[PDB]
Amino acid sequence: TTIAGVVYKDGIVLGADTRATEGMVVADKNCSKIHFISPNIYCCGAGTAADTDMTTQLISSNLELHSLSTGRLPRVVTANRMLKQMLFRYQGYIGAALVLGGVDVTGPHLYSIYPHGSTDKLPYVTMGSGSLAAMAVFEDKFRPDMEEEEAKNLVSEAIAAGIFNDLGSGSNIDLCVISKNKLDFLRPYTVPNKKGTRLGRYRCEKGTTAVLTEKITPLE
Amino acid sequence: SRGSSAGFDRHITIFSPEGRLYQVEYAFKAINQGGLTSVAVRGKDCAVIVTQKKVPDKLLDSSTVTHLFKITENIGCVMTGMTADSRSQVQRARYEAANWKYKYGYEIPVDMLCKRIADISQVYTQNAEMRPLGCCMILIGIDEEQGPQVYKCDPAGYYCGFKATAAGVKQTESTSFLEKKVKKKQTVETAITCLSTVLSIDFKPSEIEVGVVTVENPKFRILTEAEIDAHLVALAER
Amino acid sequence: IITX
Amino acid sequence: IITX
Amino acid sequence: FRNQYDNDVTVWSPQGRIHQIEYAMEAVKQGSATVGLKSKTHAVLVALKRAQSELAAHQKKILHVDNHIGISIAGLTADARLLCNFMRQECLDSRFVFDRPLPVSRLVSLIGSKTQIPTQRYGRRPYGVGLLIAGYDDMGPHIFQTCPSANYFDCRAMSIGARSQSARTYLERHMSEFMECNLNELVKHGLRALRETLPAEQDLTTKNVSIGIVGKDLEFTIYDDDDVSPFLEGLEER
Amino acid sequence: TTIMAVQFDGGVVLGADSRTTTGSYIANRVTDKLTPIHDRIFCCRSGSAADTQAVADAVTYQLGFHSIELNEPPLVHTAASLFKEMCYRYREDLMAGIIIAGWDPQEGGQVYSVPMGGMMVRQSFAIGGSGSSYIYGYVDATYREGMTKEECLQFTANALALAMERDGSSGGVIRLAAIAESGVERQVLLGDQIPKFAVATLP
Amino acid sequence: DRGVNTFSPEGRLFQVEYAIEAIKLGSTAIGIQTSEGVCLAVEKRITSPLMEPSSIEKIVEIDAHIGCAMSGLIADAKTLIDKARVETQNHWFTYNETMTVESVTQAVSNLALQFGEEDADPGAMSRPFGVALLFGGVDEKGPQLFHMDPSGTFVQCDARAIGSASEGAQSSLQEVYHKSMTLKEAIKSSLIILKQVMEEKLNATNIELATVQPGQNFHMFTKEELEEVIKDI
Amino acid sequence: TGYDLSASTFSPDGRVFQVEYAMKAVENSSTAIGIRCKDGVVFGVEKLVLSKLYEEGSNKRLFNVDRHVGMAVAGLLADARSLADIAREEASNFRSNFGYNIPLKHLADRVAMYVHAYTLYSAVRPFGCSFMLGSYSVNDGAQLYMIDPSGVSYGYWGCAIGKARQAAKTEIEKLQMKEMTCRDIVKEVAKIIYIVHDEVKDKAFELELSWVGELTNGRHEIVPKDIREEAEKYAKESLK
Amino acid sequence: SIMSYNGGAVMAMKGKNCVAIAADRRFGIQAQMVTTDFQKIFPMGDRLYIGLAGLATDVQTVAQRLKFRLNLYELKEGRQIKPYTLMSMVANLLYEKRFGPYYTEPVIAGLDPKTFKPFICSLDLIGCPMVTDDFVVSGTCAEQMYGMCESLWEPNMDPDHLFETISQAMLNAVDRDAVSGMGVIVHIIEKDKITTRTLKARMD
Amino acid sequence: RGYSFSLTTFSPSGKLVQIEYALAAVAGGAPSVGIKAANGVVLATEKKQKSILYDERSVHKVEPITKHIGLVYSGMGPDYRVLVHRARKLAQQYYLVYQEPIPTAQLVQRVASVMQEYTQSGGVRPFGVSLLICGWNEGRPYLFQSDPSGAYFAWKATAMGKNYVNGKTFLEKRYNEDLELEDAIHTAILTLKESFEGQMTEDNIEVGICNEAGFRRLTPTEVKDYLAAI
Ligand SMILES: [Cl-]
Ligand SMILES: [Cl-]
Ligand SMILES: [Cl-]
Ligand SMILES: [Cl-]
Ligand SMILES: [Cl-]
Ligand SMILES: [Cl-]
Ligand SMILES: [Cl-]
Ligand SMILES: [Cl-]
Ligand SMILES: [Cl-]
Ligand SMILES: [Cl-]
Ligand SMILES: [Cl-]
Ligand SMILES: [Cl-]
Ligand SMILES: [Cl-]
Ligand SMILES: [Cl-]
Ligand SMILES: [Cl-]
Ligand SMILES: [Cl-]
Ligand SMILES: [Cl-]
Ligand SMILES: [Cl-]
Ligand SMILES: [K+]
Ligand SMILES: [K+]
Ligand SMILES: [Mg+2]
Ligand SMILES: [Mg+2]
Repeated sequence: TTIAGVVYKDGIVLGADTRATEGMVVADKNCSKIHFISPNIYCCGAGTAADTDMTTQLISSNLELHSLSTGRLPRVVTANRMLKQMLFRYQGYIGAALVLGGVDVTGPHLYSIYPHGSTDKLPYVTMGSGSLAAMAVFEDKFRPDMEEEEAKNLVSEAIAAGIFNDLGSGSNIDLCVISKNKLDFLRPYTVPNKKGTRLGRYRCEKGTTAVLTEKITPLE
Repeated sequence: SRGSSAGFDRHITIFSPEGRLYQVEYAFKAINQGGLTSVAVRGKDCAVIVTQKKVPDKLLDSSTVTHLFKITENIGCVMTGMTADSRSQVQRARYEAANWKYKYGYEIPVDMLCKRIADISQVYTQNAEMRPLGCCMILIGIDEEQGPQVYKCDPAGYYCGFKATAAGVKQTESTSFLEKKVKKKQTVETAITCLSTVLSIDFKPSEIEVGVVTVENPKFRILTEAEIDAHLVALAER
Repeated sequence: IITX
Repeated sequence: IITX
Repeated sequence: FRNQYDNDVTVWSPQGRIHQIEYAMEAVKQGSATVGLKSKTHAVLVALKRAQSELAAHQKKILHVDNHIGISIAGLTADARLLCNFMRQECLDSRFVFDRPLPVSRLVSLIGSKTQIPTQRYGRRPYGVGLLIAGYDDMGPHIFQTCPSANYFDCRAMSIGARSQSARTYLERHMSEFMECNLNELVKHGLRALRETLPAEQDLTTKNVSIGIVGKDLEFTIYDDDDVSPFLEGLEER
Repeated sequence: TTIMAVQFDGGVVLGADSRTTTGSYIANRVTDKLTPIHDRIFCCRSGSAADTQAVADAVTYQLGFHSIELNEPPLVHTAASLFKEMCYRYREDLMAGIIIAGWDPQEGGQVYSVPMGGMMVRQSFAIGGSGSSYIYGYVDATYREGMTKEECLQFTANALALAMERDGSSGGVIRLAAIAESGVERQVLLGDQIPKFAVATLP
Repeated sequence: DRGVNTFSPEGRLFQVEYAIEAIKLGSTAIGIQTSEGVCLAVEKRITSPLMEPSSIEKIVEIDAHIGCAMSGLIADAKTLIDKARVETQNHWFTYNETMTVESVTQAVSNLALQFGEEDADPGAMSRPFGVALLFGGVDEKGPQLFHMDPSGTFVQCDARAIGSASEGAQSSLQEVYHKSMTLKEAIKSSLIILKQVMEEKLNATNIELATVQPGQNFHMFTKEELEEVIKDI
Repeated sequence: TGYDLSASTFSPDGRVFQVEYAMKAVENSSTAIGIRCKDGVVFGVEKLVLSKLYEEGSNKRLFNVDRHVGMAVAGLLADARSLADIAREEASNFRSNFGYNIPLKHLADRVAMYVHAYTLYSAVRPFGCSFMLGSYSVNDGAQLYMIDPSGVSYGYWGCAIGKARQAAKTEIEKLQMKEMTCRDIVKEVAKIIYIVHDEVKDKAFELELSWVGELTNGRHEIVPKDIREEAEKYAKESLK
Repeated sequence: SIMSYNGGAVMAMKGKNCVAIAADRRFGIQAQMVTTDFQKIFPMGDRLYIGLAGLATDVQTVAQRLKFRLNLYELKEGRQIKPYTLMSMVANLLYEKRFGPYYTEPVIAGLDPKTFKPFICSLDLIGCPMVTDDFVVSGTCAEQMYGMCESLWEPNMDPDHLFETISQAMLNAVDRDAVSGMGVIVHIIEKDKITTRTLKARMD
Repeated sequence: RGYSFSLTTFSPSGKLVQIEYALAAVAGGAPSVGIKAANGVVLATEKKQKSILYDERSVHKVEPITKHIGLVYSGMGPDYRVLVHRARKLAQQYYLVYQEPIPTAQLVQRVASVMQEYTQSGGVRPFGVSLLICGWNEGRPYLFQSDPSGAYFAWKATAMGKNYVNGKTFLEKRYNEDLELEDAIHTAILTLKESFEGQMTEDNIEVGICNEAGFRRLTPTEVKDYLAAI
């Protein structure tokens, strides 16, 4: 996994690759790592897949409760607190490494959140096995107050760096762009890897597989 | 029906035949036992709370006689009703607000704090083993989007936001005064004029307490005796 | 356990 | 883990 | 005026009384009499033992608590044992922790704390027993008195139980003599006070007197039956 | 991490480096290790980032509620005590080396160390974190009784610059804060602003 | 309506006083303590000739050296008897010695007043026990008889009757008893007294007798042994 | 009125009669007074002697609840002692958690909420006691608070509780206590107790006196025997 | 390894208006075959099946406890459960055991009971769900199965071509794994019918 | 702990009078209306908004539970807030397990089940509210009522609170099955006008609608528009 986030002039750009592994085998080629938290907050997930899925879902759900009650748009600091306090409670046994980004009444905010419950509030972050590749791109090229298309280029370049240099990362690049006026959930943003074209025909004709037993059970 | 009664519907919070809760109604009567009235009003720039300050003794340390309380740095309240009940409800509000800030990373909005206290009060209207608190809480604070806010909750667990409101012995007369005034298209001067009218007292600076929050200065502030006198003298010279 |  |  | 206020220990009456406590106190008033008194060097307990029939043995009225403390009982026996066992345990705990005797005033405070608790909780009841407590510690001899109300008293001397007012009157008459009495004189006084509680026909005998003694040179010791004979003869009066 | 705090007459100076590490990767180059607990009470954090953040959030909550109840500014010794209680009680489950420093009207400028294990001791000045090993000598030789505020800031920036030079686990920018009756003044020394001392190349 | 731990104006617990009134509805039981042992005699009170008389059990063995005679609401007695049995065996387990009669009675009596409706762990006791007990046995203090009632008060007695006719029976016991009385005399005496006070004609089926002696373990009398004693009538 | 059996039941006029009845237990009790002055707080109690068989010092109605805090009680004594234990524990826990001596106002507010909690439920009854808490320190000055069975807490310059409450107050009001020292006020406390004592209805009382101020270095202590006796004599001869 | 103790393999595969699910039939304890007709694929509805490879005890327990939850859902709701909703139900069940999980990795194959749209997914042993448009595999020979599926599967296959493909992927995959095989069973799920076949297959 | 015994019990004639008396609280509450159009649902309610001093937008009677489900009530407001909170909480519990928004009927069942608890559990009284619950799922609108007993009914149209029995007969001679939502909103507001007294503004009635797009309150300016005609 490579996930990443950037604060630009008018918002956040989040990014992620789409590979999921079981050991050193790819289980899923097009898995979605950018999670809905609220309409104005998203969260990229790296680490134990079930933990990132169940952790983001639970917090999103509690924020919907929260915002249902307050009648207000939720804040990024609230998502950050809820996540970090839960992760801290579980002492690192919930293996969720998160890039939390959104826009609220106090502007754009971006946090990285670690399995043990520490968080860092920063203008660019990366997480996952490809995070040093992605971070190298950010240190080389990030400037403050980038325009939207610059920020999107930079994030997709950072994910690509992870995709190609980390055996843990692969397949597509997904982005999410969040501003005061807009949410663009771009899945896929880029498809830099394509399965090679199938050269031979293996046309297995009917009867090729021998059958011992058959039962037809009709339905209505 | 019309004041009917079966069983223990006057002793505990079960329904009377009309579907009333006499015990809740009686908790409202307990608010007036204190003999005091409180008034709150909001404008575009600030929110104000003013209450009576009776110090019949003089062996009292009058600095400890107050019905104004800081809940957070930016939320004030005036309590009306039974004193110990009121102090308990203030402690609860402080805890709820502090706890909110710890869990969510921003200050509790005034409407939510009022709602939470109201929701807690509701439990005492449905569970038979305890009484409602015989007190009424009025909250003030600045909201970032909505402006200055005054909120009130009561022993029934009703709560609401207000342009202006009142509590205690002359609540109905204060409501009438404020209605007549707000019908047309100075917030501290309205609050102390309302209170002085309904009581017919014409105050000294040591006979009332004033608390404020402003858009400029959202920290809850209790006025000094001198600061109150400035407003009293400015009103006396029309 | 699948990882990302 | 992550230290200062 | 009474009947709805007298069944629950949690119900204050309209005169600011708790009838269940007062009723518990009657349990001790109807117990047989016991006397407690002290000198500079010793604390003595003296007790009348009620025999149910002619062939019954007489009820034990004096109980060992620790080497330095014993008690005389009046009221419900079962409550006496429960409290005596509580006292025994507090004394063992103190020796386990500190390797020294629990001071008598501290033990008595623990009784007060303990016995107060059920006087304030619904469905519980007061302890229906009063104790005279004889002890010796760094502050010398002690006679304490404990009540169903959870109050307790530090006494020069005391009597509780039936017709104990007579014993109290004797004790008041001679208390100025007590502090400088030798042990024999002090017991003689205790026995004389106890003897006042008896119908004029009746006498103190070895069947009905129990004696308890603690002091500077002497662990708490109980004298019954043939062991009281030395103290009775004796026998000043008439 | 390197952290430091110094008492002067009227206030305190606090300082930290800005490095957060996992192994020898730098997860944050511009970390802010000087966290506000109240209006005029800061803690400097070393050890586990998760632990010191969670503990600092909890003490902030405890102290804020305490302060509203009493309706007075909190004592620095009370902030230190709350840190001590939590760090001592949970010493087997926490990795946290804390300096608490600030100002209150009663005792003025104060510095308290709560090192791992959760003892508490008041000091003229305190240092902590991995990098502090490399500056014990320096601060022992340089510290003077009666330093002004500006002298305390200079002393602090020097010491941290030296530790950061040698400790792989410290580095980045120096963050300073001064706390006095009048309030809190924060600043960053970065790049050429960080005190420089020659590598001792050969004659 | 009032709680189970309410005191009366006279300073007594209503439930305990009412439980004592239940004892007067039970059959008469007699205990006598002599220097040669203690005997326990009890009216069975047969209510129908279809009822099997041996299936009424109002004297029971606590341990080899201790018997117990009961009167009142007998079902209530079971948990008290079981507690006495279990305590004596625990005492044996821990100390390798026989528990004294006094100590057994004391242990059982500490269950008295442990009822109530708001401290209450399980559904614990709601009311007192409607039972009186005579513990008769032998220990190092010699032969011994103790009485216990629903109050939790217990006491040593040279002789004692309990149940419906106990005032009358107790009167006859003060008359016949002396300190130097033999066991076989005490046996006769208690049957003489039971004969007086029973509503039914006394016989070998509608009473029970048991003894405990320094020499000999707890012993329930057989039909044949009862008939022998009944002859003198 | 009707209506008066449970602290969980309001009367139709909005009263809690069980609390009002508890207050009556306090107003049946003999009188205790507290006076705050320039440099501390003094307490005095009219301690009725119900037998000559009791020891001089039995049934104290003055307690140390922390080394810097005194407690003065009226009402049902067992309830008051239990409240003294609660106060003691609150001060003890405060020091363990926050690492300094509990401020009097905060201790008063905490114990008061404990008292208040027993005014809401059928499950428990209200405390049948009122108590004053007094302290002194160089930073916070002299402070005197009073709590009643409803759980209301206020700070006072002068205060009285028990059966001669109003009589005591009108004598206390005649003192300019703000300008007086503890060494002077003891005599005036003793004096007031003697004025309000009904020597015909209830003969024989002991005077119980305690203080906390500069002169005790912020420690709550019994007034020394020789000073008490001078105050007793001054009060006695002031009456005749 | 816990997952190799009983062995076994399941896969599912998507077609044009149909799905297939398949499983080996061996129940063994390490080297020893005990039985050659062990059920690993269980009905969860007329057109919705779950296949469970892994530790045999938990294959059965998960199937049974999932059924418990499913039957209650269907009685309480108006209706037959949707494929996606069954996945979330299984996910929830396995994640409850996050810190002591069931040792099984299910695959789900079915048609939506209203639309008849094909659905397949798998989940890891703590309930991470994984939906695909082609195929899913699970068991001791997952790499073998991936090899066969990546090379043979094509889009839009009809019931007869889908049957041949899933059968060939299973038979050849399990023939390279010591602890899977002793028979293969295949279910083809169509709108109007269920076709269940056992294959001629190596028994070594 | 609390009182452990029931406070609603059966009377000799087989009635649970505490529930009947909770129904009376509902009947004395402000009027509410629900109409199920072919393509949507409308909920409308009167605000018992006396004083000009009230901030009308500060508390709402028409509340969202989920993106697709909405509530209104008649009876005691604070009781209603308890049930709004539970409904919301229940909707999320469902969502976490099934990853599908809760069907309206399932939410109503779970909320009704809580209301049943308060007719039997120890030391409590029933809720003095009836709820009207609207929602859209399976491409189809739903309107439900849940009463203080925990009984629930599916309605095409209904009324509750003061003067409901007339409200029901007003709708009985005025709803058809083939009715559009915007027409249904008009008749919802006319139903409230039957039992009003006071003259209607947009600040003293509240309207929610529910359709394929989800549930939402109408804004004051939208209500103003419909009130032109009425
Ligand atoms: Cl945060
Ligand atoms: Cl990763
Ligand atoms: Cl007695
Ligand atoms: Cl007794
Ligand atoms: Cl008393
Ligand atoms: Cl007495
Ligand atoms: Cl760095
Ligand atoms: Cl950090
Ligand atoms: Cl906080
Ligand atoms: Cl350290
Ligand atoms: Cl350190
Ligand atoms: Cl460190
Ligand atoms: Cl009897
Ligand atoms: Cl299950
Ligand atoms: Cl389920
Ligand atoms: Cl109950
Ligand atoms: Cl809510
Ligand atoms: Cl809405
Ligand atoms: K209630
Ligand atoms: K470095
Ligand atoms: Mg840890
Ligand atoms: Mg094979």
